[PDB]
Amino acid sequence: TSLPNYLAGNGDLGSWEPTQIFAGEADIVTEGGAAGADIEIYQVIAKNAAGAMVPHDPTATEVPAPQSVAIGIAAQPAKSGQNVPYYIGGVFNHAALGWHASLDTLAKRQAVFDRTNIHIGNLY
Amino acid sequence: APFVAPNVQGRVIKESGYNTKTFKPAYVKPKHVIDPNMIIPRQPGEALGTG
Repeated sequence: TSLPNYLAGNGDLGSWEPTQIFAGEADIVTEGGAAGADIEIYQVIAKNAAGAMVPHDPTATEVPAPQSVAIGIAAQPAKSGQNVPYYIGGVFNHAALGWHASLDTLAKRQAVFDRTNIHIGNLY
Repeated sequence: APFVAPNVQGRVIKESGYNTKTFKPAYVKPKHVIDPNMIIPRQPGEALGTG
């Protein structure tokens, strides 16, 4: 905070590469609701049994628990108890989004949104 | 107004509806019958004897 630096050095300022979210032109529908767990931007998020948004979690249990069915794509980050705005409809780059583990390949990342207004696909 | 992250679409605000009232007036009918019995008797101002 106080001393300057006198030694010579390289100007390695930073780097930036766009996060292209959209891969299509379906209708971009958005909702908002309370969050049950810490949620990052463009994370894929389900709704827990209490109706609060939660990061999507396939294989959450002898019966699939409601965290296991994705419902939208968080549009801004939020901590537990806070309101999350999130997308429900649109065509989304599968690479921009945040995904669970083992939900690796695009063949799975589409199967998670096989019917809703959300479709997920490559960029060229 | 609602705070809305600039990403998302925005909230739909509602409105409220009006109301009305209606009144009929009442009706009033005083009347008097004027007998000779009421015209004849002396009225206070009149003198004594020859009213």
